[PDB]
Amino acid sequence: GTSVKPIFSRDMNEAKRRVRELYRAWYREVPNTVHLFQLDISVKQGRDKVREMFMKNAHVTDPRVVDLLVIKGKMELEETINVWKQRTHIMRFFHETEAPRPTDFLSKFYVGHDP
Amino acid sequence: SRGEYVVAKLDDLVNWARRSSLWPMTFGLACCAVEMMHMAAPRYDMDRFGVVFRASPRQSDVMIVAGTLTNKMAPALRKVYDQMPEPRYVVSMGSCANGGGYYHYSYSVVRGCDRIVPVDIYVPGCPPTAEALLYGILQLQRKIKREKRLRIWYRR
Amino acid sequence: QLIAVDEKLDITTLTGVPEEHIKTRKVRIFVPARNNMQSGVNNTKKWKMEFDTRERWENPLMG
Amino acid sequence: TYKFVNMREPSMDMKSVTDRAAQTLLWTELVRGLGMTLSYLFREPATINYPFEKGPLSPRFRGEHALRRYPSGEERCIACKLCEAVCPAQAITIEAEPRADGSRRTTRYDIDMTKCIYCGFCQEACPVDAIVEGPNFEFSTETHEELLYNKEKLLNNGDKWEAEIAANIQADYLYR
Amino acid sequence: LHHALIPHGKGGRSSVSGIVATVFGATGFLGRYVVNHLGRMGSQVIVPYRCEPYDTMHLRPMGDLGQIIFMEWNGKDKDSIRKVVEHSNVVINLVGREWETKNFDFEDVFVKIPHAIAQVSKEAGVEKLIHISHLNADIKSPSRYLRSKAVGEKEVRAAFPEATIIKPSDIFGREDRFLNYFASMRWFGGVPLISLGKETVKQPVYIVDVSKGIINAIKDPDAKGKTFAFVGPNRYLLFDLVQYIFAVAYRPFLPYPLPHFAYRWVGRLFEVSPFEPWTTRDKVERVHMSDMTLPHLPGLEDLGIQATPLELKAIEVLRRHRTYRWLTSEMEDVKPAKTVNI
Amino acid sequence: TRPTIRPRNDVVHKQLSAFGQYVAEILPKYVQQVQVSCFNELEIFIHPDGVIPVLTFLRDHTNAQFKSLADLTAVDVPTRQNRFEIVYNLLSLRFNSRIRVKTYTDELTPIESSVTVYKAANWYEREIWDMFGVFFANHPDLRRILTDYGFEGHPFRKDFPLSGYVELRYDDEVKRVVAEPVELAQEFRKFDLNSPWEAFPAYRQPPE
Amino acid sequence: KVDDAKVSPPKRAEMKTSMESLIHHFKLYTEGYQVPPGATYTAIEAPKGEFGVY
Amino acid sequence: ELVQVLRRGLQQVSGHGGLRGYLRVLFRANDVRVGTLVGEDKYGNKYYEDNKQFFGRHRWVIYTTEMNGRDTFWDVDGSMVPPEWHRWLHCMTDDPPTTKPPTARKYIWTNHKFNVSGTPQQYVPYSTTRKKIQEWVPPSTPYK
Amino acid sequence: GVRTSPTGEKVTHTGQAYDDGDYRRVRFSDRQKEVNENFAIDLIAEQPVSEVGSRVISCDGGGGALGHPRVYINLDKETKTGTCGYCGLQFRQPHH
Ligand SMILES: CCCCCCCCCCCCCCCCC[C@@H](O)O[C@H](CO[C@H](O)CCCCCCCCCCCCCCC)COP(=O)(O)OCC[N+](C)(C)C
Ligand SMILES: NC(=O)C1=CN([C@@H]2O[C@H](COP(=O)(O)OP(=O)(O)OC[C@H]3O[C@@H](n4cnc5c(N)ncnc54)[C@H](OP(=O)(O)O)[C@@H]3O)[C@@H](O)[C@H]2O)C=CC1
Ligand code: SF4
Ligand code: SF4
Ligand code: SF4
Ligand SMILES: [Zn+2]
Repeated sequence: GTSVKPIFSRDMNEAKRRVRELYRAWYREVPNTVHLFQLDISVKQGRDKVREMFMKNAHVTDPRVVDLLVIKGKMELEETINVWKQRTHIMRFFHETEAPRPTDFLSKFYVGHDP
Repeated sequence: SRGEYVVAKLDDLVNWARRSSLWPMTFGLACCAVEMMHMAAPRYDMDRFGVVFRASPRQSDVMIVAGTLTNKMAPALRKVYDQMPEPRYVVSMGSCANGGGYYHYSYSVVRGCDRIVPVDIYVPGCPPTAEALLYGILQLQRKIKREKRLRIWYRR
Repeated sequence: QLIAVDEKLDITTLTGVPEEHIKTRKVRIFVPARNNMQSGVNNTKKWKMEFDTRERWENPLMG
Repeated sequence: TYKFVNMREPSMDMKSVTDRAAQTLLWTELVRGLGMTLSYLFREPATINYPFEKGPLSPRFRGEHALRRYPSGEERCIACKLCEAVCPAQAITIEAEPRADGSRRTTRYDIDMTKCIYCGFCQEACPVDAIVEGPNFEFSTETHEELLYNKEKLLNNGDKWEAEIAANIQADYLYR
Repeated sequence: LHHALIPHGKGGRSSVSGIVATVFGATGFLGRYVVNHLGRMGSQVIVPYRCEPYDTMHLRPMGDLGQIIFMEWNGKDKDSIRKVVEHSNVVINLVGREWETKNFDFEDVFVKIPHAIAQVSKEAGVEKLIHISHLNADIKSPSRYLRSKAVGEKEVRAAFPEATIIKPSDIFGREDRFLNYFASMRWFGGVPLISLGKETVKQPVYIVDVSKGIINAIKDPDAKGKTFAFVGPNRYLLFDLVQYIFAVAYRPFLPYPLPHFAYRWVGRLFEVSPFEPWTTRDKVERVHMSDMTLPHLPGLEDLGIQATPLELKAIEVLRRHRTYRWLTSEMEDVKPAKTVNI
Repeated sequence: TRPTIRPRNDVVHKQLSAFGQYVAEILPKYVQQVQVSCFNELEIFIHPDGVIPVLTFLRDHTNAQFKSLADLTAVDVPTRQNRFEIVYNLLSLRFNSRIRVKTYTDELTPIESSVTVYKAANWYEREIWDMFGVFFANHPDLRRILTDYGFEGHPFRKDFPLSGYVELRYDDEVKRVVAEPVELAQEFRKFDLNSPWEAFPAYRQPPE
Repeated sequence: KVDDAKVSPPKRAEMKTSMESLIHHFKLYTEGYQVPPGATYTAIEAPKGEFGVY
Repeated sequence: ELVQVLRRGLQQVSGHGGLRGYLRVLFRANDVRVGTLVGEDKYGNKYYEDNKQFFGRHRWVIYTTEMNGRDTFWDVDGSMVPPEWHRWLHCMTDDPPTTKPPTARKYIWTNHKFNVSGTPQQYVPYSTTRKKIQEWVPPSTPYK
Repeated sequence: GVRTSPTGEKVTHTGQAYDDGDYRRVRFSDRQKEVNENFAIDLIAEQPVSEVGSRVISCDGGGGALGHPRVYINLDKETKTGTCGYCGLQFRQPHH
């Protein structure tokens, strides 16, 4: 029951199909993105970043949430293909100027009060 | 010494030439651009000081940041600043450009253009009057008058 | 058309909140206490959600 | 009640046709515009000789902020924090404590001039005419930090500009 | 720790790191990176400068409000050094010139100035001093640059026994002289190399690696009196290195051997330029001299730094040296050069 | 009561009430509530499914002729199960009148795009997507309009922090503008201004 | 301004002589006046077209 | 006629103190007009008016050549006007300070200062409050 | 009422001066500290006590509408003087 209205997908199978289509599109786009933006990364790095961004949302079990995530990914892809993004926007995915925040207990206890 | 006198005189000549011909980029963001226009208007007539707007960044000497700088717009401001040939100067006009201003605590506003580019003169006001902007421009001229590049090169 | 989703609601992936501010945050749901300096009770009518207090320090300039 | 701006029909008589042909071939209206510019060339320009001449201002003008004193030399501010509460940009920071003689005075009074929108709400809110926006507007700096005013700087501004601030207030306090 | 110098915040721009650092030679190639890394975490940075203040403007956005303080200084004045190191718990020295002027020779910038800095900082109570010398610093090297580096290193150790000494080797970066120096020879048509560069081995290191190593050495409590050697992960023959450099820039590589005396004569001819010389005799000697091997000194990995290979960062320097035809070529299209390791 | 109090207009009130009854009678399938405010403004609360029918009627019926879309926006009320409240403001030049149409949605339920009814809706709908995250079905070109490229989240939501999560600055090492976690030299100072005494008895709620 | 001190601030002479005026000035410049609940769409003929506030 | 305009120019150069004073005013203010001396300032600035000019050009100041410490022959700015003459010069009032002197207080600055930015007298912000948390001071004697 | 700290730094009327070990003094080097000269506490202490023949007096700071809100001060205590909480002026009845 739960009386919900779909966006594009009725069950998860169609959601995974749309996810695979979007992943194909991003995988194909990565080399052109590296060429056009004159990025100093490799195509392997870009595809690894795409895979990591996709794997970030692997735990989702709601087809509507997956549908909205695919819509957002298509927005990002159309934004990259048309060069509406700049090199700064693409490079924001890599966090090159952020110092690595430690995750173990002792370093956190040393640096400050935040958990 | 003769060499020190010569470099001082050449330094003065170059400083006079640069301060007497300051070409701001035709570039405005928000409310402050209206007061910039009124500075260009006949009442104040910045052109009489040798200050002429030019659209192309390559033919400009000064960037007057006149208005709010947002996150979406900051890369464009940085880019047109980088395409200015040197020597180049930046004037931060208004509260929004100086420190964020009314929109300091906003998710989309850069808290001062000096996070993006180096700034030579800060002109307070929301907006500064056209007279205040003229005062800032003449202060920038005085600062250019103070600089000594040839003397520093000679004493190296 | 209805699809009969069986799962609990979860919108974390869509909200855009960094994960550090999703997992390590503790919220308090409470009706705020009446301010003891006044007798009015109009501020004790609604429920409030507020986050756990984090570090505040002194700015080296201007304090 | 409305009027039409472009609903007129040209006259089709031979004289009007010949006049329009003369306008087309001899450029009469272009010479009219040239005459307008030539007329402007012989007028006196509206430019003033800044900085030797200044633009007119008003006693209500809002410029650099200042903290004032009573004629005895005691400060007017009592640290009520009304200006801090009304400030739309949260540009005022205040800390207070009892003075050594028990007076209610500030220990910190900061105005961030790069946050301030120069709206004058603080001086409307002040019940003792302690904080004012003065007449000065030529206070551009070379660094961002020089525009972060503390209590000493504002007190200094008040001592420096009081002669003009009091005269400006005297000419406008009956409108307030 | 003097409560005002207790770390606070999340280590960002508005945070307090507890470091008050005076960075001599901050207006140079390495200085801008060092100051950027210091201002990233919320440090108080004091910048002594003798150049025109315009030449310092690029350092302004590197800190929060009030976190970067510019002061005029003179290398021959000890009162000025005292003035600029009075309130600092860290003093970093990066002063150096690849050529000699009429007012400052190698011994002034590499012996006298470092010794005065170390002595004044020891008098003032500065807790930490970082000094930068060269990997190839030797008392009897053919280059007076490295001889002066060795003498000044001994002087700094004498005047500040608890100083950390860092010995990098041929730093490369966007504003470096190393990669740009080899890429600029295309204007002469051919690349002159002594012995065709087959007798020279180089171990260049990334600029960000050196800056991170300096920052970590500041934050390392046991790195007090240690001496570090900052080197890259790979060693190359000079011929192979220059060939790779020209391959990344997509320029025709036409190397020819030039005898040592002829190259020295060319360096002397270029030395008479009143401006920054294109090359010098000392630069010629340093270019065709193999990088030393010092396995007994702690390296970048002992400071937690994993060295960045030149194959990952060469494009960011050499894409500017390409023509429009090859401007969009990707980084993995160049086939990394051969490394003579062990 | 005379000088400082806003005057009333009962004729406009009666006309708006009669027209609200008219609209409710014509479209019982979607109309849930009709209200006329004390300052003579007419509002119709409808079901989401009737977004396209209702509006079409209000634009095409000879007696409505609301041919102008003045504004379309959203309101966030986190306490409701349906978080978002979609508001259409319409103007009729023929009868010199204004009407408000309200409906509701939540984060995962899309709303029908009304660009086919009003071409003005296009950007408005995009804005609602950008500020609130409400998806509009069958929108010709739906994407961000106001926020920065790559911006995560929807700022106009009530739970979104005022200063956001990231800030921008130029970095000279990577030689570009970078985004980092937000740090404020002076934290925004939250004020608790609500008086503990009731101001308006006419809006008092039952004590539950 | 409207002669209603619970919305519009009193004059400074009244604020410095009357107790009610001082209380109303304090509360108006600290908390501000409360507005009864409700929603409005107000439009004017601004020089660039219809300008509205919801 | 044109001859009267030339005679006006000749009397303008004559009334500026001769030829060298004429050139001094021309190269110092880019203006050679003659006006009634409204007054003189204690720092050397002179204030003139001429009500026949249009509003804006009817009041002006010839700045001093020697301010507090700096040479202001060429380097002048509007910040050098003292507050009373500042009120008169910007037309906030019609009366000069000579005829309507400002009210005297013992805390008003007796020496006007100009804009001191970019100068060793520039304002440097700092916190004016005292320390909030006091740390415990360990005893100076051995514990055993 | 200015006075210098052992470091030679002026002490403001709030009493603030950087400690000996405080690095923040470096902001001051090659420049100056603002330090407003007039101390309001001393200036108000130099004012003479006013004598009035009434138990209750009124103060408004002078200037009428240009002063502070008008307050009433009781003068029944003979061991002290009535002090305005706004202006700082002191009042007393003719005693002894
Ligand atoms: C044969 C020629 C070969 C070279 C060709 C180049 C052209 C020759 C150079 C032209 C010289 C003209 C420049 C002199 C103008 C100075 C004007 C004066 O007013 O400036 C003063 C100060 O002047 C400068 O300090 C010095 C200027 C010149 C210094 C040395 C000149 C040496 C030139 C010799 C030729 C060298 C060429 C070498 C190549 C062959 C202060 O003015 P300023 O404060 O701003 O304005 C304030 C405005 N107010 C007054 C209204 C408030
Ligand atoms: N590949 C490399 O870069 C090699 C660097 N070396 C050492 O690393 C240090 C920094 O390197 P790098 O940044 O590339 O060198 P740079 O030439 O780029 O910068 C030198 C700095 O020292 C200052 N300076 C130089 N001479 C004087 C002087 N006589 N008086 C005052 N200041 C002076 C310069 O200031 P100003 O602008 O006024 O000239 C400048 O700020 C140097 O000590 C160098 O010897 C170590 C191995 C690698
Ligand atoms: S500072 Fe004020 S006037 Fe200038 S752009 Fe910002 S809001 Fe507009
Ligand atoms: S003028 Fe307005 S913005 Fe500025 S401090 Fe006063 S209240 Fe705040
Ligand atoms: S300046 Fe005025 S409003 Fe602000 S705290 Fe002082 S007395 Fe109150
Ligand atoms: Zn009083």
